[PDB]
Order: sequence, then structure tokens, then C-alpha cells
Amino acid sequence: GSLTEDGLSYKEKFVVRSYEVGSNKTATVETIANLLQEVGCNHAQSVGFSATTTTMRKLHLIWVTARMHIEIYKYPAWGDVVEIETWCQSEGRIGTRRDWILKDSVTGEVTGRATSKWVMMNQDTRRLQKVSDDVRDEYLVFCPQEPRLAFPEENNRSLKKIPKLEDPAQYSMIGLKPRRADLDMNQHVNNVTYIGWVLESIPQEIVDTHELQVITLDYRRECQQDDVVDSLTTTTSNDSQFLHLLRLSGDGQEINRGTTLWRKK
Amino acid sequence: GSLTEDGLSYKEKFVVRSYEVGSNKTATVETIANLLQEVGCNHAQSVGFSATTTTMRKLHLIWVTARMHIEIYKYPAWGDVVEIETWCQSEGRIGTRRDWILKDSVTGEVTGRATSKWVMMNQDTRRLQKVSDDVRDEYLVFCPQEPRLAFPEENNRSLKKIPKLEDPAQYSMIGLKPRRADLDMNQHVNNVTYIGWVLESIPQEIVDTHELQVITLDYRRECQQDDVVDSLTTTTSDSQFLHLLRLSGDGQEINRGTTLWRKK
Ligand SMILES: COc1ccc([C@H](N)c2ccccc2)cc1
Ligand SMILES: COc1ccc([C@H](N)c2ccccc2)cc1
Repeated sequence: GSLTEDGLSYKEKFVVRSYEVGSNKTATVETIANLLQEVGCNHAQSVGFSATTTTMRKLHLIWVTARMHIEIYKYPAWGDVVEIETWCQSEGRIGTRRDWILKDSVTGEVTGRATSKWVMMNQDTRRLQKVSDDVRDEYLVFCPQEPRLAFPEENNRSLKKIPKLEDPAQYSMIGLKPRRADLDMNQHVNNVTYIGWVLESIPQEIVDTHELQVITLDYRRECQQDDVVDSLTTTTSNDSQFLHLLRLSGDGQEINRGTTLWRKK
Repeated sequence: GSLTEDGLSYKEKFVVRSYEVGSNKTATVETIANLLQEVGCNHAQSVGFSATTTTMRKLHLIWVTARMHIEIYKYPAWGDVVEIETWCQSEGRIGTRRDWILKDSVTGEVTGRATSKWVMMNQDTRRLQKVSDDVRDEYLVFCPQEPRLAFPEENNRSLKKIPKLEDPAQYSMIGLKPRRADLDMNQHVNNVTYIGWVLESIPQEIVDTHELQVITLDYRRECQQDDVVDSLTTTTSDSQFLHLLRLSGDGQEINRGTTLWRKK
């Protein structure tokens, strides 16, 4: 992978692996989510980071995802090359936004796109912080000044409020626990694991007869290594819509809320 | 990746990803197991397999792993390039063997090696079958004629019998269930998930202070999508462990294995 000529975005090609595909021999949305995470990490490395700034490392501050929104038109098949372009942007004092564009390497056609919202958080106290002006200047040199949105639209599906699923849920998957493969290099549960846990409560018939078009996921609380999660889903709706909720198996503490959109095959 | 000049083995380079590494910023043994599986698939595709041959498809026959043995000396760090070479061999009518050699792309040094034993099984009846003529001839053209072993040592760790763990186990991780990410393209639980489940019962103190050197795993029964597994471990001893995976309910054995860990 490499930064584009202007140094304001990063591109990388990925060959889809045998273990990265589902029943239709195309990449799973969890594989896509891993690739977006990987290309975002390589963008930070290529711009002199390791993705906290000098001031953030000093103040015990980290970036935490608040929302992830993925829209897929064509899932890359096993053996195909997918090119992903990613860039960052400052959204005032609220936080930062990272956008992604997925393309077919043989045709050059846009096969997918993603957007994510990141807020600052003190590593230790877990308290959210607004972006300090000094921190803003430290990464404005790596972001385009003019707005560049993967989801430009006037009232797009990436910026819409998600309601809370009410009991009883239509479907559920109970007793979900992360294993060591679900942890990242800092022993935190990987953001991609939450996507997989959300999709666990969608019935296998819907997964076998439909394809995932859109997924919007809000991160509320972090699942610990020793926590147990319940995944709940209710059909809200040729297309199918679902309302999702991840919560602690015990006290019902909310960890995630989301929505999925599926098109009939 | 590409076949070597003689067409009797396959090589592929892999750049280690951020999500593929553990706490020491080096690849997990599950990441290595996935890469060996990936390089074995690309070897089959490059030699004309769209690896169930043409005769096996007519007979509803598939290759199933009976044993996987991995020995790692140096785990590739995040961002490093690891080159893996893989080849196949016939072992008479018992089945086939696939070996792997892992190398550092910058130094050319051997950082790991693996071996696996595969037996034939009827897809439908689940009955094991000895390898017959026509089938042997079909893939003998892709295997070296002279013996080429990743573990040449006469009577080595990869060809040793594994005992059954007796109750009570020293450590345990119960209620393990596979999710859709644990399934392969044919909806079966992939062989790498079993490695992860075995390691779940090793205490976090051993994982934080030791490095995994050897893992030998025997596959006895397949875990279904709706099955629940219990992972059991006992220290037999460097540190040595005896492992057992079994159905949470009736205690049906699905796997047995051994791990060897070196102090950091
Ligand atoms: C804005 O969204 C988030 C904010 C903070 C968290 C954080 N991991 C957490 C852990 C434990 C308890 C509460 C918060 C996660 C998401
Ligand atoms: C010699 O090693 C094996 C033999 C057979 C199996 C197979 N998956 C299985 C599934 C269900 C019931 C019995 C066998 C796996 C390994």
C-alpha cells in the first residue's frame, strides 16, 4: 500500500483468501471490516504515527469508535483483488471521521464504501474528551482541508439516530463470549467481533436467501474479556430491515445498538 | 505465490496484519495455521484443482485432517514478510501428508515448520476409506518421488501417540460455541477454530509469561454448528500440557492434543 500523490489519503490492494469467504465464495462483511481496520492502521503508520499523536500519548488519550457504517454493492470473490482507499477528516471539537472507498481492481468500479466516527477518551478514567485545538493542528496536516465524504448525500443513512430494541426480541443468540482470537494487540475485544455477534441473531434462512447491503453500528460500552453478551434482533420492515441490540447477559447493560439492510438474492 | 521450478512444491509471501498479532506484536499460532491452510489451497488451485481430484468427486470422497503438528521458533512480527513453502506426499494406502516450511523473507532463515496427515472420507456416510489406485496416480504427478520431510528425525514428535486426559482436569473453558466467522465456505467449523478452543483452557498467566513452541492436535470428531464444546487442560511437566476437547453434554471426544511452551 501507499499514500496517494497529494499525501492526503492511503490505498492498498488485498487478495481475498480461502478462509475469508462465506458460503457464496465471496468475502464476509467481517472480512471487509478487518480490511478497513488494516488499511486505516497502515495509513497511520505511513504518516509518522504508532494512532495517537505526541500530545495524546502524553495526556493518556486514545481514539475510540462511536459509530461504523458499511455499505456494500458487490462482495469480492475468493481470489479477487480489492483496492481500498482511506482518508481522515476533523469534524470540529466532536472528533474525527475516517472514510473508505472499496473498488474492484480489474474493472475500477466502486463495490463498497464505509464511514466511521471517532471520539477521544482518557485510557484510564474512560471519560470522553472534546478535541483540544493543539491536537487538531497535529493531524490537520494529514487531512484534506475541503470536505471529502464517502457519503455526501443530504440526509444519508450513515447519520441517522438508532432506536433501542424493546423486549421481547424476535430473535436472539445468548451466551456469546470472546476468545483470545477476538482480542487485538492491546487485549481489547476487536471492533469487528461486535459485528459478528450482531449478525449471530439473524436467522440462518435470511443469511442463506439474502445478502447484506448496509450495516450501521453504534458502540456504547466495551465488552471485557470475561463478559458474556446477548445478541437481540427484530425485523422492522423485496428488502428486509432489522433492529439490533448487544447487551450484557447478566444485568442487561447495553454495549451496542445497530441496524442492517438485506436485499433478496 | 507460485510453484517452484520443478512444479513439485508451492511458495507464497505473506505480510503480517495488525489484527493477526497478539500482545507481543507477533502473529498468533491461529494466524500461522490460517496461512498454512491458505498456502495449501493455493498449491491445489495452481496444480489443477477447482483438492478432491476428478475420481473423488464421482465417489463423493473428501480429504479430512487426522493430525496437525506445528513447531515455531520465531513468530513473525506485525509488518514482517513470512515466506511459506508447502508440498504433498503419498504415504501408501493410509492417506496423504502435507508439509510446510516457514522462512523469514529478510534473512532467509527457517522460523517454523509444520506437518499434517490426511485420510479419505465419504462425504455422506462419514466412513474413512483407504486410498485406492487411480486416485493415487491422479496426484502422484504433483508430489516428489523421493521422501521430502519437514520433520525427518526417525520417530519424532509429529508421529507420537497422544493419551486421553483423565478427569478431573487441572484447567477448563466450558460452553464454547462456533459463530459464523468460525465456518468455512462449505459451512463446516474450520480446523483452526479447534486450535483456538484448545488454547482457551491454558491460563492467561502461562500465555503472558511463555511462548508456544510446539502444538500437536488429533482430530477425532467434527464439531457441528449447533454443538457446544468443553476445553480441558492438565500440566504434564519448559511447560507441557495435555489437552482434550469434548461435547459439553455427553462428553463425546472431538480432539486430543499436546502443547510445549518455553519461558520468555
Ligand atoms: C462513544 O462510544 C463509546 C465510548 C466509550 C466506550 C468505552 N470502551 C467504555 C468502556 C466501558 C464502559 C463505558 C465505555 C465505548 C464506546
Ligand atoms: C481420522 O480423523 C477424523 C475422522 C473423521 C472426522 C469427521 N469430521 C467426523 C465427524 C463426525 C463424526 C465422526 C467423524 C474427523 C477426523
